[PDB]
This record gives sequence, structure tokens and C-alpha cells, in this order.
Amino acid sequence: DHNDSIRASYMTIEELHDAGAALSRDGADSLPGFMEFDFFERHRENEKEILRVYRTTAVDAENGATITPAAEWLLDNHYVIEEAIQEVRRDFPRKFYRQLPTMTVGGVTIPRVMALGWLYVAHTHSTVSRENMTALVDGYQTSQTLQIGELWALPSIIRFVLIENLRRISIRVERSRRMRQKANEVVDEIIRLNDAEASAALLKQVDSLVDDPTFATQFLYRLRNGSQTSGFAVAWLEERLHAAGTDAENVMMSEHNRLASGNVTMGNIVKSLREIDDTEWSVWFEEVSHIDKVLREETDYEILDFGSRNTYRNTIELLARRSPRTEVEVARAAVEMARSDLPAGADENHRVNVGSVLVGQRRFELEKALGYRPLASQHIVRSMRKFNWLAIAAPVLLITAVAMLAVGWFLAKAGMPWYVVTAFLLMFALPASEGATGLFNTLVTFFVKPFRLVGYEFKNGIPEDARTLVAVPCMLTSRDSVDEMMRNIEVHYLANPHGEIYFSLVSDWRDAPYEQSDEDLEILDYAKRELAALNSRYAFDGKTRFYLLHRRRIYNSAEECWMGWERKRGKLHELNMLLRGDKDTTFLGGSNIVPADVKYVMTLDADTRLMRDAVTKLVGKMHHPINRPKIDPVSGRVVEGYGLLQPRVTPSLTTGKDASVFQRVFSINRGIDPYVFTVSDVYQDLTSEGTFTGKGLYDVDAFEAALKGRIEENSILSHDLLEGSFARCALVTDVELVEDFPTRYEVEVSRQHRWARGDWQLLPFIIDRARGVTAIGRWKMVDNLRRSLTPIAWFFASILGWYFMDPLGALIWQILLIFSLFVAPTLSLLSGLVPRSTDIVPQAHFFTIWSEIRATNAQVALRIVFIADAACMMTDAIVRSLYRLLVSHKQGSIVDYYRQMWHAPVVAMLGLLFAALPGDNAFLIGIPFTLLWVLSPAVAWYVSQSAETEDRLFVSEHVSFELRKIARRTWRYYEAFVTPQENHLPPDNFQETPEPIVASRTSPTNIGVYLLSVISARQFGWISFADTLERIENTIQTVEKMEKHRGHLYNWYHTDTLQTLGPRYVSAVDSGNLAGHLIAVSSACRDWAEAPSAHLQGNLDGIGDVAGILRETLKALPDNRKTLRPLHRRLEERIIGFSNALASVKREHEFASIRVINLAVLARDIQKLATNVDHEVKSAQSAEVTRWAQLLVESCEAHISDSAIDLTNMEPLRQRLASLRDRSRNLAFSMDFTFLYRKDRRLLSIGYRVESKELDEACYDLLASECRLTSLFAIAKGDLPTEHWYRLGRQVVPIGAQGALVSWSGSMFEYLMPPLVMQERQGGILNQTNNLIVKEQMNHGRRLGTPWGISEAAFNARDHNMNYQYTNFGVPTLGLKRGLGQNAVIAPYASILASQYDPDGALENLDKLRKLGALGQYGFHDAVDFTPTRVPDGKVCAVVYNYYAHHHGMSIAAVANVAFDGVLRELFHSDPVIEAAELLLQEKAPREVPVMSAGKEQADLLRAEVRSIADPAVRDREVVFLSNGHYSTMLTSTGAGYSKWNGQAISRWKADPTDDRWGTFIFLRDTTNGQWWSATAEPRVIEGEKTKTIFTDDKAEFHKTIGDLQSVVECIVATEHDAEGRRITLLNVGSEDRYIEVTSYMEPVIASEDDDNAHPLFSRMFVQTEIGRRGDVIRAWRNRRSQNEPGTVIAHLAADNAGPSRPTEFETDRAKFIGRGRSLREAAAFDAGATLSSSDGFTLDPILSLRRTVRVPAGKKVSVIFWTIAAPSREEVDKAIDRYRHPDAFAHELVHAWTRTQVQMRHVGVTSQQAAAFQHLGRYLTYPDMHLRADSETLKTGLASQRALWPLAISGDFPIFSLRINDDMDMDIAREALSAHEYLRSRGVIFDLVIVNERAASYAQDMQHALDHISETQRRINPADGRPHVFSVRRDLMDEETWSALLAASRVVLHVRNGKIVDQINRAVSLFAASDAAQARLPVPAFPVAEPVEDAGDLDFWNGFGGFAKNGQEYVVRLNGGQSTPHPWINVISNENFGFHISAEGAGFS
Repeated sequence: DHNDSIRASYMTIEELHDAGAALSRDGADSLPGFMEFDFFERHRENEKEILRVYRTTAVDAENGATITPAAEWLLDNHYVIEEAIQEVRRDFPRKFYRQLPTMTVGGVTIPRVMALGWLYVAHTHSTVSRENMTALVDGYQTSQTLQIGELWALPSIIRFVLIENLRRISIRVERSRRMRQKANEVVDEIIRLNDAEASAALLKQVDSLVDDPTFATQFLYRLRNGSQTSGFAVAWLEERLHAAGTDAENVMMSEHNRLASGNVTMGNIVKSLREIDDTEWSVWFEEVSHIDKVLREETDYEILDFGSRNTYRNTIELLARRSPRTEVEVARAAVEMARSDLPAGADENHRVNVGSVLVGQRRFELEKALGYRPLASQHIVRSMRKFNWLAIAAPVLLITAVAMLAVGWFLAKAGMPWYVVTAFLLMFALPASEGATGLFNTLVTFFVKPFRLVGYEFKNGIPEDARTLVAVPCMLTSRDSVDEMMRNIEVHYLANPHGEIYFSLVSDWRDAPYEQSDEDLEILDYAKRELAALNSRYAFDGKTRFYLLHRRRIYNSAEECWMGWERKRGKLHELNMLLRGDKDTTFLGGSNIVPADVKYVMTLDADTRLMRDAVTKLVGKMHHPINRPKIDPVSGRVVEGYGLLQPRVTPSLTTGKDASVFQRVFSINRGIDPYVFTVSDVYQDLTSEGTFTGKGLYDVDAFEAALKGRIEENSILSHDLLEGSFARCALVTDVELVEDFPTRYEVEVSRQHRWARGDWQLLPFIIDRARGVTAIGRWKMVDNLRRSLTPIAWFFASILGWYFMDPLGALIWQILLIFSLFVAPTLSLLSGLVPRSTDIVPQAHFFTIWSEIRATNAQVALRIVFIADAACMMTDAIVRSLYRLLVSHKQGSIVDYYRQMWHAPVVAMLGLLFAALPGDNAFLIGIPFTLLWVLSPAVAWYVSQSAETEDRLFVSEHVSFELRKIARRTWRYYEAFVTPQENHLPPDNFQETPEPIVASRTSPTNIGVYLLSVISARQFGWISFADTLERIENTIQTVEKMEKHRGHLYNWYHTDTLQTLGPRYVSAVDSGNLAGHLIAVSSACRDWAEAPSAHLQGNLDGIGDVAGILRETLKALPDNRKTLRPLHRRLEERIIGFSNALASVKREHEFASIRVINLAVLARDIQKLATNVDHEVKSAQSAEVTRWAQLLVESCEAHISDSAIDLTNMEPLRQRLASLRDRSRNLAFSMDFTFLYRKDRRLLSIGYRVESKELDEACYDLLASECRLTSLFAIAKGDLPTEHWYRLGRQVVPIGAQGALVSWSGSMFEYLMPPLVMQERQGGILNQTNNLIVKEQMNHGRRLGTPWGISEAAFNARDHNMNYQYTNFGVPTLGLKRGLGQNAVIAPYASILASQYDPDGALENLDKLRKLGALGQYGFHDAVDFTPTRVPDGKVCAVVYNYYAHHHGMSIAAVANVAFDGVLRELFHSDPVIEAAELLLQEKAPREVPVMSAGKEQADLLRAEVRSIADPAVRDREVVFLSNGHYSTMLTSTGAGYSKWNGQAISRWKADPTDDRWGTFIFLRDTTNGQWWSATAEPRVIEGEKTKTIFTDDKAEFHKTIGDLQSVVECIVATEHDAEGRRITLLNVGSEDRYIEVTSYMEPVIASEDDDNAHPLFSRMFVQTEIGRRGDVIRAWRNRRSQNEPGTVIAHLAADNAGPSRPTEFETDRAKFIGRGRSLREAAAFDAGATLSSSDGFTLDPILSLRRTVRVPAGKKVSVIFWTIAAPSREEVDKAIDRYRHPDAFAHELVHAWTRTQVQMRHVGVTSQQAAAFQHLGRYLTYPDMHLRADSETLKTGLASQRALWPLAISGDFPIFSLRINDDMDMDIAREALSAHEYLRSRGVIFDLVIVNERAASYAQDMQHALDHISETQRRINPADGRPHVFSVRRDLMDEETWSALLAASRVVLHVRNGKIVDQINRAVSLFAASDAAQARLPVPAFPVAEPVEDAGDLDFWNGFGGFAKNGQEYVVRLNGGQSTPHPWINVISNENFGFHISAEGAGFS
């Protein structure tokens, strides 16, 4: 527990309290870690070291090194750390750190908060929790107070301490890992040298790094528990550790802690950082602060909204800092003075208004009373405010004047006789004035902070006494816009439903010379009925929320005719009268009802869209007593308070589906910016009075009085500024109203004309000082006038400039004028670029400058080219507005624009002609400007054209045609796999290769996407109207019958029973997706029912698409039969004629219904011809032509059926549609998202579990996901607060020159799922993220080379019950997951999804994919796998044969959005609930995003292991195990091995390490030459033989090269037939024919191994072999002895190939094959004769051998495949022999072998490298080569017998793999050992896994409990395996002798601490690798044959071999060399207790 971290044990609670209390009174002393440092340098060093060891661990670990669990928390979770590095150093500027009071512990000046935070982390082991923090805080505050600003800094200080701790721990663990690998290397070098002469030198070298305990810990574990061990180095280490008093057990125990403490502390640090990032530090500060204990009582502080409370605290803190008073007493004094204020209020009867003293009107009084010293900034701001409007006028005037003098002095060198001076100065003033205004605005916004109002927080809605109504002024000069205006009203209501707010409506029927023609009464009645329906639909607790008001129109004069006393101003004034009680109004009876009193009225407009809860903030700000108007009785000008509140207006991104080039030029800022809260304004921060623009809340009484007392008449459009002047308006700049902008230039001209008219109708208000006008109002009017006169001023200045002087140096003057206009925007551009004078150093925040530079250049260009037109319009406007009130008079093309304006070109030509004649030196500068000015109409037309945003894509016609054909091809899935079998629901997927099986499960997502696809299909024109209604009704009825839990569904379901598969798990994602799709369905049904009169004819393009698909299907027909192509060309001409007929129908516009009959006739003809073709051609591809013809004629019939609607009695269908819409909407809204809401960390739960009724554990925290759609729906429904949307996501990864979003496993099913329903506009973050990720996916695809489109899909990997599995994928750049760059799987549907942003590239990618095998019947397949570990043989790709349902749904929906201009996005957004929250998306991207930390792509993909062995004879033996579960075999590198079948063996084999020449073999003898050799590399091997063995999975391929004749063999076990296949392949290169013959040899036995090795004579006797007809197969079995023998007949099949028929020979007698005295190396069957006399029957020595002489040509190859079949019954091999007698038969088996071995390796959690390691372990386990066993001294003093049976271990059929476990935090090596045991059991290796525990009696009980729990998965009774061979012994329970016996008796012993499995086995092979090389190539010395034997005398019975030596006392046997007796003639020579017998030629036994 030491490490280098900060450990101070536990403290729990009630000890932290008094700990902090002691720290406050008598603290200091010391701290656990802690040292003298500087904050900033230490933080930078922390970041540097953490980056160092993050990159080090990244470049390691993946290299194949074991990684500690402590380092996992640093690799897998690094992003939380990277934001934790920020915030700190972002929340601590230099000036703020120096404000914290210092504590000075131990002579080190440390701020008090730092020390208080050091104790919290130390005493809690870096575990942060809210309650412990509160306990520590209040315990510390028992005596000493914490100032505001300190109490804010605790979370950041805690983050700093945590990151310091993590840095220390990470450095230590990295160093320990490096020391561990150094120790491994050093001890390996020691063990590699046997001599002790160099070991001492190496230890002396390493002595510098032995003191550290992380080094000697592995050294001892690798030397004490090893194979060759030590005894010189161990003694040296023991001596060193015993010196200096350390011993060795102390170091042994130290690593049990430290390491575990490191892991625990890293985990705690990660959890605490996450928790600090999770909780909200507003309620915590509200509760733990003492200053809020003062204000939460006795004053209205607890309900003032967060911003106002924060401003109060800031003012209090500022007062306390710059004054001799502290915070508590200053708050007390403020409370006392506010009390002394006396309430004097209606509602303000209780509590205390403390606001009128901090930010109110009496702030200066307390400020002066308390001795506050103001800042210089405050002094200058107060002075400027005191100088009223002069403070804004003086600097602008001074800047203009200095511009005048500069330009006058620099340009007075050419005549200019004192009169040109005045004209040029006055004309240049206006651009100079704009420049001065921009400069002043920039200075003010850079220096003066913005000003915020104070208001209530109506958390329960707007109360009584604050009743408001929203009165949108509207017009009724329309027919069907009433529905639109109503919809606007529901949206406005849904923006904030809670409260006492009403939504009225005021209307009029434009102007008319008459009074009332009684012609719009029907319009009025329709509107009233609609509004009555609206009130009935929305009325809770008996409240009428909607009202309609109308005005009767009164004659005033001409022009306006009859529109009442005045315009909209008169309407508002009449409304003000009628609200307060006035009966003699000008309104209509029946529409003059208003909600009683109503105190505040909001105006709003038709297109201005409100934000959520945007009016409650304004009502509160107006209602608060500080902001209430007072109305001076001296004059009605509203001295203090405010009369009107005008919120700021934010332009929207795009105007729905219209986004002109004009929009992206004259509105630079677009969309909402969530980061900014207030915007600095120049007028409001200095004069405290803004401008009213006609939209904003106002008090009724004050406004009514101040306006009825002042204005007489003459108000048209300039009124708003006038009311803002008489009353006192204000800009809140906190609540914002999103407004649209006109895309065309026609509207802007009208708007500018109206503004000019208004501004120029108010001249006497400025000229006259009488009447009533505020001082600031006049200046505002003058500013408006100068801004209006700028264009004409620029015009006149330019024309007179190039006319009067006409000089040669007018270029400098012109560029000066252009420079002014360029400069004016650039100040605002640069205002947000300065980093506050380089205070701190952030991360790579990008630049993003070129974009707005180009935008400003375009803006200046459009301005400079429209000056002429704008000036002319402004001239006519000014002269009109002057002649009035002075004289008191009272869609198109370029040609359309040119005839409309027609003034700019003619005026420019007039000026150019007038100024071209005089001077003759200004044409060079006059020509270009006039040239651009006359080409004005073209620019206006170009900018008025609507561009492509995201829907209106330029897809031409062929691309959309191909996409529609793909969609129609993939809709076959829904056409086929949806049946009315109580199903009406799509199945999940569909297998087709392992026999087509259809799934029976369905999720809500599948239902939603299927319904959306049905709507899209009806939109395309594929099915009739009745079919769509039937399908939707059936699906909705089935869904209503479905089981539900508070509205939601249970994720998985059954398709036939409608029951749940497993636990009823409610999923948040699926419910949200289904509800979002149901809303779109309801909207579609509404749209279809609102007009079922023209929505029936259809598109008549589905019939075109199916015809095109048929034409494309026809081309895939190899029509080359005897008839050539008569019918093919006939049907081709028929189909082209049909397409011509359809086109002829289509160009016709009347849509005659009789032509569809002709189309149907042609369809019938084509179908008949296709059927005729199919009757004679039975190809499997022509069925597709048949099906597509049938579908074509179904489409024709469907359109005919649609064309037969009566269209008179359309009522029943309308009723059905209305009921269906209502049911869909109710089903969607019934879902309740309340209980899933986690009100502790916000967010949402993953789902709900009906068992034990608990929420899930994780949450969703990323913006780019489907949780985006779910959260949007939940927010719109109103079941979550708005802040949840802003809480999640928003992370940026820089790709290219910009940055996209960030997602878990950044695939595309989650970036592009929501845009199927949701709308994304041009300027938002989401669409640019989509474009960037499409580009990045393209980059990934091209860098890998394979086609792009990575996403979630089924990859090529099956299992038990083969179903291809299913998992997530993505790109490594956008993923935040380790493992995304190792798969590289491509899914076709991702390309279709990506077509909504780039259809061309998607089509090209799909065309590339179609050239592969990735297009089945039901559209595209699911995925194509490119990972080399999951790709067979030499194939390059790997297609997956699946058809997932929602994948096809997404494909169809995306194609529908692309082709039909995004209909689905418009359906979802037409619902008022969704339209209310649509404005939430926006989110203008901030252009300052921080950048996160970072042929390798093709190398990171997973690669298989292929073990290649150069020369098997002279290298260590390697084996491979191949089995199909029942037939298990082994093959060594030299070719030896055995074969087993259900335990009992087949081929005789013995484990002889030196000989190793057992098993089956293939011998090749040349006939002409006579030399014979082996196809393997062991029995014969002759000179040459560049041999090579390649072991892998499946196959064991043996190579050989003998003198220009190659011969490669392949040995594989078959599938589902229990056979083993050996294939030989002879390659000839030279130009000659070789005549060789292939021999097979295998000795059979059918017994359970032990019975075979016991008495070989029984086994060899009881075997009958025979051969039957067609003699290429030999059958053998055992004769029936007892009724308990399985029998198990076997056979050996020759299975020839590549040649004619030749006779073969067989031999089943080993006496006549080996030869009675020889061995297999020198067998007698390969002599120069005696060729296999073919003895058969009950041979006493049975073998199986087959020989076929082949003839290899010169250059070609032959092949012979020997099969070894084993079957239970005799009649079963015939079903296997005939399956293998056929030719080929080796392909089509290979693929099953690969699939089954991959399934086996997947069913157990093993990897190919783990498979290789486990096969090495099996090699060490079966053969008696013991190189991983115990030490020599550990085996000499151990290995007793009659033991290991007390541990209930048989130890008879048990090699016993032990595994000593003494670590107890890893517990992972045990799982690897168990998995290896299971895998080797599956492969046919039997052994025991003894897990020895070596602990004391402290944690042994828990260790054995956990071991039993983790091993019970295989300790249970396994059928036919009988107790499974898994053990867990206890060292403490058994004595020492049994433990020693167990450790000595285990063949292979591995310790668990000193290495890891598959890392110790692989390292043991390298250390035991590397003289026997010259004896391998000599072959053998032929054979010996002597010349008989001479039959001499002196022998009685002289046979051919020997006879008696007379007297019968001896038997002399005489032999030559090499000869032998027929059998061993032995002689037993024994005694009572010993004996031996010796043969005649030499032997021995004893």
C-alpha cells in the first residue's frame, strides 16, 4: 500500500468532520504526499508524463505483451482523463489563483483550498462522493468560513490532486513493467548458459537494478519454480536480500500489496473523475455555503432563477473583496438596508427585496456607505453613463473628423478649389461613420461586460396576477392558410404549455374600397369552427386557451381604404382598450372575448418561432419589482423600470427546404449558440435603453397610458421605435427568437423600402425639439438615417470622384473606398479571435478563418455590385416619403428581373457617359465598375435560385433510376417474409446456406422501420392504396394485441405466439425508435386522409422499375442452345416495346385509364413468353425471370385496381384513415419515459427489468447516436427536462481541416439513423459531421483498398446452431474503442445509408460490391468479410448470406428520402409536438473546437497463424491435432502419428521419443530407377529433399522436392462421415515422363489402447480383413468374441484420380511386407520383386496396404487420395465409401472442415495463437519429452508412489497438468487453463488439470469457493468423457509428502505469477530449441543377403537352420549375417526368484 501514491488509510464519516474541524483551528503540521511546487509547471509536467505513458502503453500491449489491470484503466479509459486535464488550467487563470488565501503548511505557501483538498483525497483513497464532500466542508466550516470563489474551486482542486496521484501511480506501474521484462530477459540469459563462469559477470552487470523489489520478485519466481533451475544465482540473490536486513519473504509479501493497491487506486481515481464530471455543482454550492444560509431565509433569494442568484453572489463578493468588510457581514448589511427600504408592494408583502440594494437603484448608497473603492473600469463606465447619449456620439464624431482631416490632407494635391473639399468630405462621412460605429462597438464589447436583467423562476408556470396572452397579428386574405396559422398556434402553445398564458388571434381581410361585402363570412365561419375544434382538443380543467379576434374595418381615406383607424398599431391600441374594459370598440360580436384582466401582452409574429419556455422568462423579468415601470406623474416617459422587453433575434439555419445563395451571404451568423448566454450591446450597456422591433412583451397599463397621451396620428411602419422611445424598452439578449430570412432578393428590396419609408416619415420628430422625444431616440433616428443614406452617399462620392478631377490617380481613392467597406465587417470578425491577450495555452483549437473571410469577401462583392440598384430604390423611397408630409399629397426569370428594376444599368450607363467625355483619364477605372454594375440582373437571378441543402440532391435520372431499382429489389424481403399467420411482423433475419431457416423474433425497431418502409413503398408506387391500408391496419392491430409495460414493449418477441423470449427487458432505444416512426406514420395517415381525391392515381414508376429489373435480369442468361436466341430476342423486343408503351403513357398528361389496360395486356404477353422460355429451359436463373415477370404483372393489376375507385362515396375510407391515425398517435404517445429517467446523474437508463423492478446500470452520453432520436422524442413529449439534450455528447475529433462528432464505435448506423426521420439543416453541426464521416469512411476504404461502408453487421463466423453471429464495428478514428481496427468488415446497407449525402459515390461503391457475390434474391446480403482470419483458401473476400429486416428497412427508407426529396423527414416534422422541439437541433457549430489526442491500417487486421517448419528431421518435433469431435488424429512434423475414434484407437502407435516411426505412411518407388523414398520426412528420406512442413488449422501440408519431381501431401479429417483424407500430389517440371508407384501402409487395431499394449497377440489375432468386388478398398474388423464389443468396422479407400484404369495390388500380412528380420526403414516389399502376393483373410499380423502405379506427364500433375473410414456398423461404411469413391470429393469437404474447425475454435474462447500454444502444450503432454517438468533436485527427493490417490486422482490415464496459484488477483490464468483443457479434450487429448492452491488459512476458504464456482462449468458429470478430470487441491490440508509427490509426478508444471499461459509455453519452446545434422541425409545402408548356410556334420536333426549337438544336451543354431530364424527360438533360464530368456539370433528379457 506504499507505491508512490497518497495513502492515509480510511477515515469513513464522522471522522472527516472533526478532521476538518481540527484543520481549521490547528492544522498544518504536514500532509501525506505534498512537496514545494508551482501549480502551472506541475500541471504541464503531469500532462506531459501522462501522454508519455499513454503512448508507451499504446505502442506496447498491442505488440503482444501482458498488460496489468492497472494500465487497463489508462488505455481503455483515457478520454475522461483528457477532459480532466482541461477545465483545470481553464478554471485557473493567473489572477484567480493569486486570490485564494494561503495556508503556509510547513513553510510552503499553499492556498487553503489546496490543503483542504489534499486531505480529502488522502483520507478517502481517491474516492469522491457528494455526501463525504459535504461532511468535510461543514466540518471545516464549523470554525473558519470559506469565501465564495474558494467554495467554487473545490471540484477543480480535487481534479488537480487526482490527476497528480494518477501521474505518480502510472509512472510507477510503467517502471515496474519495464523492470519485470528486464528480469525475464536476464534470468533467461542465465538459464541459457549452463556454465557459472558468465552468470557471475551478468549478475554483476545487473546488480545496479536489484534493489528495486519489482525486479527480484520475478527473478525468484522464475528461478525457484522452473525446469533447469539454478543454485548459483539463487544463492547470490538470497545473500543480497539477506544483507541490509530485507530477507526474501518481506519482498514476497510487498508485491501482494502495492500491485493490488495500484489497481484499486487507479479504479477509484477513474470512478471519482467520472462522478465529478457527472454531478451538478450548483445544488451542492447552494447547500454547503454559509452565505446562502443567510439569504435562503428572510428574503426572496431561493426563487430568482440561477443567473440572478449568481449575479447577486458576484456583486456581494466584489463588494466584500474591495472593502474592509467580509462576506457574511456585507450580506447582513445588504439585508438590513433592504429591510429599511420598506416593502411598499402588492405581492411583495412578506420576505425582503434584497435586489434593490445590490443591483437595484440604491446600489450606490450601500456602496458609498461601506467604503467600497470603485475600479477604474467602473469609474469610466459610470462617467460614460452619466454623459448619456453624448458618450456614444462624441467618439464616433471624433473618428469621423479625423478621417475627414486625413483624407483631406492626403488628397488635396489636384486642384479642388475649396468647394470640392466640402462635397467629398460630406459624402465620405457616411462610410466613415459606419467604420466609427464598428470600432466603437468592438471597443465596448471588448471592455464593458454585458448587462443582464433579474427575474423570477416560474418553476410551476406563470401564476395569477401575471396573466399574459400572445396576440399574433395575422391576415385572412387566403383560402387554406387558416390551417397553417392554426398549426402555428398549436406550436406556440406547445412551446410552453404550463401556466396562465393564453394565445389569441387578430385578423382582418386586407383593404377594400367598400365597408363589408359579406363575402368572407364563410371564411370567418370556417376559422371559428377550426378554432372551436382546437379549443375542444386542448382544454384541461375547463380552460379555453385559444381565442380569435377580428376587426370590422372603418373608412379613413384612400390607399388603405377600410382598415380601421390605423394599421397594426391601431389594432394593438384597440386590443389594449378591450382588455381593460371597453365596449364601444371596433371588433366583431362573437369574436370579442378576452381573458378577464391580463397584465402583460406579447406580440410575436407569424414566422418568428419561439424557444421552449421562452416567455416564462420574460414574464418573470417583467414581474420582478426591480424591473417594474413607475411612470413619472410629471411626464409619461417611464423614468425607472421598463415598459417593453425586446428579446434578441437569431436567424435560422435554412428556410425549410429553401436555401438560396443569397442566404449564405447576407446572414453570416445562423443558428443558436448554446455556449453564449448574453451578447454585449453598445447602446444597452451605456444608455440602458434598447430598440423595439415590434416583437416583445410589455406592460399593458403603462404602455397604454404613455401612448394614448402622446401620439395623435400619422403612424404607418415607424411606430415601433416611437413606442420604444415613449416607453422604456430593453434588450434582454438572454431569450432569443429564431426568425427566418427571405431567400429571394425581391423581398429584401421591399423590406428595405418599408424601413426607409418609416425612417423618413419621422423628420419633424427630430427637427422639432417640442412635442415629446427622448434624447437617445433622436440619436437612434439619426443613426438610422445615416445607415439609410450610406448607399446614395457612396454612389455620389464615386461618380463625382471620377467626374470632377478625372485624374490618373483615382485608383488609390477607389481602393480606399473599397477598403472601408471591406474593413467594416472585419472588426466584428476579429472580435472573436483574440485569446484575451494570450492568457493561457489551450489545446489545438483550430483556426477556421478562411470560411468567414470568404463569406465577408462575398458579402462585400454583392454589396459593391448592388450599390447602384439599392441607391436608386432608396432615392425613390426618400423622394416619395418627402413629397408625402412635405407637399402633403396623402417568380420570374432573368428577363423578369431586368424589366422589374431596369434602373441600375441605365443609371450606370448615364453616369459613365457623363464622366467619360471630360478629362479623358478615368475610363480605365470607370469601365470595370460600370461593367459589373450593368450585369446586375444576372447576379440577382443567380443568387435568388435555391441551392442544394441536404434533400434536393443533384441525382440526375440514371442514379435515381439505379437506386429505385435497388430499393425494389430489396423490397422482395418484405413482400415474401410477411404472412397473415397471426404474424403481420417481419422476422429478424434469414439464413440460406445451412438450409433456409427463418427467424421468429422481432424488436420494436423492426416494426417501426417496416411500417416506415411500407409508407415509402406506397410513396414509390409499388402497391395499390388498399394494400397499404390493409398492411398498416394488420400491423397496428398486431401491435395493439402485443404485451406492454406502461406503454413500452419488451424488446424481443415471438412472431407466431406474441410472447417474450427471455426476461421482459424494456429497452429505451427501441421504444424511442418505434415511437418516432409511429409519429411519422400518423402524420402520413393524416396527410392521406385530408385529401383522398388526388392521392390515388399514383406515380406509375414502380411499373417502370420492375420492368427495368426484368430487363437487367434478362442479360444474365447464357442463351447458347440449339435454337440460338429466337425467344430471347423475341422477349427482349417485347420488353423494350413495353417500356416504350409505358413511356408513351407517362408523357401523356391526361392519364387515360384505358392505357393501363394495354399495359396489362403487354404484361400478360411478356409473362406468357417467359413461362414458355421456362418450360424448355430449366436453369435455376430463369426462375428469377419468371418471378420478375409475375411481379410486373402484379404491379399492373395493382395500378388497375387503384384506377377503379368510385371517388364519389369516399367517406368509409376517410373514417378508416382517421381512426387509424388516432390509434397510431395514441399508441405512440402512450409510451411513458418517466420511470427510465435517472434523476441523480440525469441521462437515461439503458432499460428496465421487470424482475426485482430496477433500472439498468449504464447510461447514454454521446450526441451522435440513436439516443439522439430517443431523447428528442422524449423532450418533445414533455417527459424530460430540456437540459438532458445539452448534457450528452459534443466531442470533436479533428479529421482533415475540420472536426466531426465522436461516438462509441463510430460506425454509420448511428450517425445516419436519425436523419431518416429527423431533419438536418445546412449550418448545423450534424450535417457537416455526416459529410465529414462519409469522407472519412471513403478514406478508410481507399487506404485499406476494400470498398468502404463499415458498420454493424453479421460477420463471417458461425457457431452451434449456425447463425453467423452479430456484432458492432466501426472506424478507429471515430470510435473510442480498442479493437475497431482489427476487423474491417464491410456491410452494403451502409452505402445506401450514405447515399443521402453523396449518391454518386454510394452508387459507385454498390457497383463495385455487386461484382462480388453480394447480391442475393432479397436484395443485398448482410456483409462481406475481409478479415484474413475469417477468409478461406486463396479467396479474397467472404460473403455473409443473411438478410436482416431493419437493415432492409433502413435501405428502403434512405432510398425513398434520396429519390423523393426526403418525404420521411417532412412527415416526422409536420407533427406539432415534434415541430415545437425541432428548433432545439440548430446549434451553429462553434469554429473553435478543441482537438483530442491521437501502411499500418492493413497490418492491424487480425491475421491467422500458420506454423511453418523448415527441416522437420533436424529440428524439434512439432505435432498438430485434428478432430471432428469423434475421429481424432495426430501428426508430427516428420509425418508420424495415430488415429482415434471414440476412445478406441485405429492405427497402432507408441510414444517412443527416439524412434518415432509409428503410424500410417505413403511410400513412392520409382520403377525404372528402382530407388524408393517416403512422402513424409522420417522413414526413408534420401539425398536431396528440400522438405518443408506447414502446420495450420484443418490441414497438415507436407512438402518435398526430389530431383525435379515435387510431391506435396495433405492430411485432413473429414466431416459427418468419420474419415481421414490423405491427398498426394505429384508435380513434374522436367520434359520427361516419370513412372512411379504410390504405396500406402497402415497397421490397424480396434481396441482401447491399453488392451492393445497389454497382450499384442490377442489384438493381432482377433482382426479379420477382407477385400471384395471392385478391389480398391480393404475392410477390416474384429471377429465377434462377446456381446459387448462395438465392432467398429473400418476401411481403407484408394480413391484414384487423374488417369485411366490400371490394376492395383494389396497386402494384408506384415510378415510378407516387413520380412521377418527387417524394419520399416528397410522393409522387404521394396526389393526388386515379390510385389504383394495379396494374402487375405485371418492373417495373424494384419496391415492395410494399397499400391497404384501412376504415370506423371511432363508438366502436369496427378493425385491419389487415401481415405481411412471408421464406422459403427458395416452397412454404414457403404454410405461413406460411395460418398468418397466419387471423383473430386476432396473439395466440398475442405470447406466443411474449415467451417467446423472455426466453429469449434469459436465455441471455446480461444484464438489461433492460443491454439498454437495449446498444441505445443499437447506436444509436451503426450510425448515423454519432459522439458517443462520440475527441477532435477525437486524430482530426485520426490516422486513417490501409492500417493496422489488420497487426492482422488487416478494418475493412471493422466499426464497431470498442474498449475500453482498463489496470486489471487489475476484469477484469469485459471480460466485460460480450463479453456485449454476443454479445447484439448475436444481435440482428443485426455489429461488432468490440477489447480494447486498454495496459501495460508486466511483467504484459502474464499479462494476454494471461487475456484469451485469457476470450475463447476466442467466439474459436472460430462456424458461419455466418468468423473471429469478437473481438480483443485489444497496445500494446507494435505501433508508435505503428498504435495511433493504431486509436484514431481506432473509431466508439465507451470506457476501462475511468473508468466502467463500461451506466453510461458511459447517461451519454453524458444529456450529449449537449438549437432544431429550429418546423420539425417545418409538414408540407410540398403539390406544384407548372404549365401544360405553350409549343412555340415555334427548335428542330429540338421534342418535349414540348426540341430541337436548330440546327447540332446545342446541345440546349436548356425546362421549367417542378416539371416534369421522363422520365429525367435528362445531359451528360458530362470530360478526361484529371477529369470531371463534369450533368442537364437540375439534378444533379451528379464
